[PDB]
Amino acid sequence: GLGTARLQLVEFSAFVEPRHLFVHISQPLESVDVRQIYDKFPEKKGGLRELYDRGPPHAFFLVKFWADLNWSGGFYGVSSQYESLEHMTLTCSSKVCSFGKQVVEKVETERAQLEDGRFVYRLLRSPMCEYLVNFLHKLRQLPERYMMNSVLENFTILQVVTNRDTQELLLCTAYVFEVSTSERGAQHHIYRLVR
Amino acid sequence: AWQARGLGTARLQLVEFSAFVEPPDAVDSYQRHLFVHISQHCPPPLESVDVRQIYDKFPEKKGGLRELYDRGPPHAFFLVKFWADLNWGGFYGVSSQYESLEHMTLTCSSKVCSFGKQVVEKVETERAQLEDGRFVYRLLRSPMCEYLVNFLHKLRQLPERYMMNSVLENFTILQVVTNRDTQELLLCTAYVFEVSTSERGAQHHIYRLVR
Ligand SMILES: *CCC(=O)Nc1cccc(Nc2cccc(OCCCCC)c2)c1
Ligand SMILES: *C(=O)CCCCCCCCCCCCC
Repeated sequence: GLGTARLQLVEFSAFVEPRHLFVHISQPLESVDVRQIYDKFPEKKGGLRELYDRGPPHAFFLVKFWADLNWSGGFYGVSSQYESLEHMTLTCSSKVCSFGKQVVEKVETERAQLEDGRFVYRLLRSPMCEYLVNFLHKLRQLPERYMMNSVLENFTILQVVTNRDTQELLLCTAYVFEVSTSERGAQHHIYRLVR
Repeated sequence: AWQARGLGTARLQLVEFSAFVEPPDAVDSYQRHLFVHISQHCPPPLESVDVRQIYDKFPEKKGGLRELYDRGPPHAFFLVKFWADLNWGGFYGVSSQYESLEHMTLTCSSKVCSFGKQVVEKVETERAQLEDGRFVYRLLRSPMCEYLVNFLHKLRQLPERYMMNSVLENFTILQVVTNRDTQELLLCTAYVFEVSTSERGAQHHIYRLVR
């Protein structure tokens, strides 16, 4: 699963409704060397290189998305649902990167809620960046999915989830993107990152 | 009249804004340099500028001035013209404080734009802190992201003020403060820039954006 003893992703969708899901995770994982994807994110402070060093290594995951772009709007949303057995306040940083430069950093806070003898963190129907909405509307124009893939090889997201009070890193997920077909809806493959 | 006297509405007032750098020496004898600074501690109607005149200086489609102005409310839109002081490996930071009569979760987006295209964007949320009968939203000492720090380091090495001014002619910043829960826009500030002259520190002029 995508998670640690301390925090687990329970669900993630980005979608549009005027529900079409561009990407959806509902909840022995393969390994990939983090060195392979250093040049996908900025090398300054808050870079994958210097984040993995600080540890803990077991908290770093890669998610590859085959996004469904078959659907001017519209409400454009992200929904995330995390859970834990300990009571925490989360800070969720999302850095949208184009050619390894950060073009958007979005910083959210979510306080734990008690539900069925576990703590849930609901960041539901958060409005998508104006930048992603515009990018999506242009991406959908492209005549060929090989062109959509060419444009996405340079487009990445890094989401760092911290224990607010302690600053302890809990989850670091790198996201990479291609496009799926219609008959073959959104798909993903979650990997663990190792050095 | 109900025309703004400062940068704020009845729902949300800027208290203080500043971009600064603290030299490494700051730990020994404290000092900070203000690139720009707005203080509305203790206060005539503001002047008006037609938002159409600056459309092409900001991004387009979703979250471009024209669409933001279209969604409204029209009284929440301001233009700040900064004369930045560029005469100073330190700490580059941004501090903002807003006040409200009501309890809200604010979302704050800052969009750095070059020739009118979005380049770099920072989005933060701040929950209300209830103090002396009113709520305060404090976003103090946000690290300046590395694009603005590289930009400042380059701009300051230019041989001539007129060249700094020509570069800054195509450098703008759009700030949208929304009620995170309801999505209603509270405050939209467009920033245009020039250099000030070494002996004059940072200065600013605030305008109402009209149409
Ligand atoms: C570098 C991207 C980023 O994070 N920018 C950022 C972050 C928080 C707040 C702001 N706002 C802002 C608004 C007006 C002026 C500012 O700096 C002035 C320096 C430029 C003078 C030439 C910053 C931006
Ligand atoms: C910006 O508003 C922050 C959003 C951060 C999470 C985005 C998750 C991925 C978006 C899915 C759509 C991309 C398909 C190419």
